[PDB]
Amino acid sequence: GLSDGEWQQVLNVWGKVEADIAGHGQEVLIRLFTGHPETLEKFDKFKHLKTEAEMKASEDLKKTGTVVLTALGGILKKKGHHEAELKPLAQSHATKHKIPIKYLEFISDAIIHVLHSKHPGDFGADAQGAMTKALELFRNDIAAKYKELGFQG
Ligand code: HEM
Repeated sequence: GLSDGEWQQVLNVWGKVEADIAGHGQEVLIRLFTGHPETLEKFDKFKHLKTEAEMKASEDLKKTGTVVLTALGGILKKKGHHEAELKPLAQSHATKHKIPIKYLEFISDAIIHVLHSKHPGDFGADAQGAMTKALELFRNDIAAKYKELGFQG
């Protein structure tokens, strides 16, 4: 999917996320949830939050933030050689959580948003381009598995 120059960009940008996984993961989910509230309904432990302060105030959300971005970071470091770590991911989001691939689109957008926000001016045009394709690759490999399963919705 990507060139090596491009993976290079991806991994350079991921290095900013690794300096504060917890803080980045928090703001990614908050951006996802405040923007697309129907997404909050896919989590029974976040059902209760109703405001963004409460969200910001939840330590559990930070925890969930760290799990999601730790797992993502592990896939990105495989430079597209992720059949092994994505299958399980794809199977559980489809059969167990029942996550439409649109929500995966939404968080992909939420990551890009958050990176600009926390790093205004040092998330260059090339960087945005390498990162965007990486997330698209991710999402595409998941949609193929969703298709197998007929996870129609
Ligand atoms: C960037 C893409 C994402 C990654 C890497 C990711 C990763 C993970 C991981 C590692 C887990 C725990 C292990 C498992 O259940 O497989 C998890 C659970 C879960 N994910 Fe995802 N996830 C992503 C996107 C989403 C999105 C977009 C939603 C819904 C809007 C979502 C909803 C859930 C739910 C409901 C659980 C179970 C939560 C709990 O009770 O702990 N995930 N995810």
